Amino acid sequence: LERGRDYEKNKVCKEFSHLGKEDFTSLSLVLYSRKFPSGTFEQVSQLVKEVVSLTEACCAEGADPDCYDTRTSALSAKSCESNSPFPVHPLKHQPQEFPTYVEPTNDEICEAFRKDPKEYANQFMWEYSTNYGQAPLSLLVSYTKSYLSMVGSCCTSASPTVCFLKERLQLKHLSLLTTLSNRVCSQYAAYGEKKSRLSNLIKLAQKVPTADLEDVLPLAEDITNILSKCCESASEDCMAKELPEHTVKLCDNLSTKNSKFEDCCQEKTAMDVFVCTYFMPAAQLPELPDVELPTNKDVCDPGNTKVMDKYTFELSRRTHLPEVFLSKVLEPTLKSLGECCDVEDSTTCFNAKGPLLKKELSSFIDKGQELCADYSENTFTEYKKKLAERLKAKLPDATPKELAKLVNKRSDFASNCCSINSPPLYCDSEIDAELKNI
Amino acid sequence: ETTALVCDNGSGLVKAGFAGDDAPRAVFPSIVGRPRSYVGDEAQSKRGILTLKYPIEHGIITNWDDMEKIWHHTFYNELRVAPEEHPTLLTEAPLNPKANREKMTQIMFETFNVPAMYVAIQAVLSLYASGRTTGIVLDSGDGVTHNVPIYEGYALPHAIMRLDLAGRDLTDYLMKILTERGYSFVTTAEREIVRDIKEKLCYVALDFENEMATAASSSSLEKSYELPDGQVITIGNERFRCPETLFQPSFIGMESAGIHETTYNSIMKCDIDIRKDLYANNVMSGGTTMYPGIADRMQKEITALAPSTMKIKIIAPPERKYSVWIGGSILASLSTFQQMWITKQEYDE
Ligand SMILES: Nc1ncnc2c1ncn2[C@@H]1O[C@H](COP(=O)(O)OP(=O)(O)OP(=O)(O)O)[C@@H](O)[C@H]1O
Ligand SMILES: [Mg+2]
Repeated sequence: LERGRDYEKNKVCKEFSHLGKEDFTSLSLVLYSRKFPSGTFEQVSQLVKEVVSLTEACCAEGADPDCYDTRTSALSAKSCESNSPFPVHPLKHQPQEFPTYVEPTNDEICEAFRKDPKEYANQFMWEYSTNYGQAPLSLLVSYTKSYLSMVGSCCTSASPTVCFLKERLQLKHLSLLTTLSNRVCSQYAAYGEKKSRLSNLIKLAQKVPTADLEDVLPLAEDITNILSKCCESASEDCMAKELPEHTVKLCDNLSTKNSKFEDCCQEKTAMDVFVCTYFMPAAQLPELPDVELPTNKDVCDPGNTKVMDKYTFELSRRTHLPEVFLSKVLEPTLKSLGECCDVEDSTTCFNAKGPLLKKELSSFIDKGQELCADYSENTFTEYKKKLAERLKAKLPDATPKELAKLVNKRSDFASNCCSINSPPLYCDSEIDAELKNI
Repeated sequence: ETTALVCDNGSGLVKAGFAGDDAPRAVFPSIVGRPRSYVGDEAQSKRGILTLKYPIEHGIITNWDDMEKIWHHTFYNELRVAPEEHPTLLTEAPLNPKANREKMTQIMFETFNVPAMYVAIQAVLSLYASGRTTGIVLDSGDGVTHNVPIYEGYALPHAIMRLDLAGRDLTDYLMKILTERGYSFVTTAEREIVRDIKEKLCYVALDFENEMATAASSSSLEKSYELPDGQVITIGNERFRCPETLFQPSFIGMESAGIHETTYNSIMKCDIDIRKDLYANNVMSGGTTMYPGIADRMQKEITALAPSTMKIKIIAPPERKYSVWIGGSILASLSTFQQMWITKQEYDE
C-alpha cells in the first residue's frame, strides 16, 4: 500500500510533539549536519532554525492543513538563491574519508562547556555529525546525547578525571559502534554492494590466508548484508544488534585460524573484538604458485559466483598488494573476461582476450608492488630512507632537489593508499595518476 | 580487606599502594641482594656485603624466584598487608609474552593466595590516568622506552614501538661526559651521585645546537652541585647533552631512531582516520620523561614531521613519573571494573 499524501508531514509532526521543541531541534541539527557534511556551522544552524520554525507552526493542532506544504516548498526555493544561507550539494553527499574532528583535552572541554553550555553542545553535535555522518542516524543521536551527558556530569564532578574515565569506559560500546559504523558504511557507500562484497572477501583473505574459502566467504557476505541493510536504515537498532552479532560469527569461524585472530577473539566485548579485527593488517602471505584466470567454461557456465569468489580468494591470499589495488583491477578484469560469453565465437574471443587480460593484470600488480615497495615491512622513517636509496639508484641523474620532491610525493601516496584500510574514493583517483608515472 | 592493591613492577623501581589513593605508598628499587638476603633500599645500603640482582630487565620479569622475593617484600614489609585479603592489580610491559602473564597469575594465586587479580598494560594505565581512552603513550622508565597507540582502550600491537634506551643509559652517559670534563665518576657510589645530578639538574634544550653555542661562553646555564664530602662541582652543557640522547641515540653509539621518530612511526602504523586522535593526545609517562623542557621539545619535533594542518598536543602532567600506578589506582577503584577481576574461583577452573 502506498503511503498517504501527508506521510512526511504527519511523521515529523509526531516526532515534534513526542520529543519536544528542544529535543526536536537537537535531532534536526544532527540530521541536517549528517545530510550536509560540508555545510558550515552557520549554514546548518540557519537551516535547522527554519525547519524547526515551520514544523512548530505547521504541526499545531488546528493549524493550516496546507501550512507544511508551502513552508517546506519555499524552504527548498530559498536554497536555490546562489550563495544562500543554507548549505547545498553540488541529492548525494560523498562520504567523509578524512575526518578532521578532534576531541579537545578534558580541561579544554570543561572550560568551553562552562563558558557557553548551549553553544558548546550545538558546535559538538554539528562538528561530530558532519565528520561521522555515515553512521546510522539513531546511533549519532544516541552517541551525541550520551557524550554531552558525560560532559555535563564529569566537568562539575568533585573528581573530573575519575568521572571521565568511568564514563568513557561506559560510553565505549556506543562510541565504537558509532565510529566503526561510520567507517564501514562510508566504504560501503563508496563501493556499492557488489564491490563492497568483493573488497570484504579480499581483506579477510589477506588477514587469514591460511583459511579455506568456506571459512571466510560467508563472513564477507554477512558483513555486506548487514551494511546494505543497516547503514541507511531508520530502524532504531539495526546496526546496534547486527554488528555485535557478526563478531560472534567471525570468532566462531576464525578464532583458531592463526594467533592474531586468537588474540582478537580473547577481547572481552563484541566491539573490542570488532575493533581488533578491523585494524588488523594483512598477514605475511605464504609463498604459493601463480593462479591463472578462470577457464572459458567456468566463466560462461551458468552459476559461476562460487568460481569467481574462489579465484578472488586464491589471488588475494598470495598476492602482496593492498586491497584498494586488488579491488580496483579485479572488478574490470572479471567483467571483461565475461564479455566474451555473449559472442557467437566465444572461443575466438577468449584466445585474444585471455592473454591480453593476463598481461594487463600481471602488469598492474607489478606497478602496484613498486608503488608500495618497502612500505609495509618498515617503520615510516626507515621506509623513506630505503625509498630515497631506491630512487637514487633508479635516477642517478636527478638532482638532490628533484629526488627529495619525488620521495615526498611517493611516501605521501604510500601513507594513504598502501594499507589494508586505505580510503577507496581517494585512492581510486590517486592510483590512476600514480600508475601513469611508472 | 576490601581495598584493592596496585603494584607497578618496574625495571628500576617498584611502585606499590592502594586503589583509590592519589600516589603510591611505597616506592623502592626492584633489586634483591644475596649474601655473596635483602630487597629494596636495604639491599642497596648493604650492597657491600651482598650481590645485587634485578629480576626485571627492560620491563620483563626474568627471574621468578627473585620476583617472588620482591612481591613478598612489597606485601609484608612495605605495605604491611596480608595478600589473601586484597584483590591485586599488577602491571606488565607492552608486548609482554603470554607465558609471562600466565606465570605472574599462577604465582599470585598459588603462592600469595590473592582472592582476585588483574594484569594491565602499563602504557594503557598511563593514558587512563589522564581520563582518556584514546591516544599514544610515550612511556620511558629506567630500562626501556615504548610508544603505544591506544584506541578506546585497545593497544594496537603492530604499531607499538620499543626503544632499548632509558634512564639507566642516560645515567651511564652523564657519568661518561662528566668524566671527560675532568671529574671522576666510576664507583657504584659515584653512579648514584650521577643519577642524582641527572634527576636534579638536567633538562631538554628546545634547540640543541643553539644551546651548545650559548653555553660555549656565558655561565647562565651552569649550576653547582654539592657532593657528599661537600666539594661543590659545576655542571655545564652536560645538563642538556645528557637527555639529548633520547632524541639522538647516536650519542651513545646506538643506530636507532630517537623518541620523536618512534612516536611518529608508531602513529604512521595506524589507520589514517585515527592518526589525528593520537597526535592530539600524546601522553608522556615515566621517570625518564621528567626532564624540564621535554614536552616543548617533543611538540617541536613532532610538528616538523607531521602534516602542517595537524593539531599536536603533548600531555605531560607534573605527576607523570607515577602515571602508570595512578591509572591503576583509578581503574581498580571503578565500580564497573569489579567485574574484570579474575577471581580465585575462576582460576581454579
Ligand atoms: N626528575 C627526573 N629527571 C630525569 N630522570 C628521572 C627523574 N626522576 C626519575 N628519573 C629516572 O627514571 C628512572 C625511574 O623511572 P620509572 O620508575 O618510570 O622506571 P621503571 O618503571 O622502574 O622502569 P621501566 O618502566 O623501564 O621498566 C630512573 O632511571 C631515574 O633516574
Ligand atoms: Mg615503568
